[PDB]
Amino acid sequence: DVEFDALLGSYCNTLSLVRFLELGLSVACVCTKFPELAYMNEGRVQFEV
Amino acid sequence: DVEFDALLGSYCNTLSLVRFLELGLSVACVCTKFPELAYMNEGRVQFEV
Repeated sequence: DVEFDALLGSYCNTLSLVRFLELGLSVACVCTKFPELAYMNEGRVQFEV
Repeated sequence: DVEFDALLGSYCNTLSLVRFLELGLSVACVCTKFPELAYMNEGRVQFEV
């Protein structure tokens, strides 16, 4: 008697790595970085109109 | 501790300089200027028909 079992393939998934500036939405942003943001209580943005 | 910063990604548009001779309406005028109008009493314009 000859009998056996088998694995006939193992299939996986790859996560799509999405960057934000690669999107078409990024016109509504001005993506500038605070190196310090955790240290801030009140922030105001002042500009001349 | 009050930190003063300035962006480098975005700049304002404060003034919107509109000139009257940029408009389409400036056909309907004859824009000739005096540098002396306040010194003038009744000025007159003639027509011969």
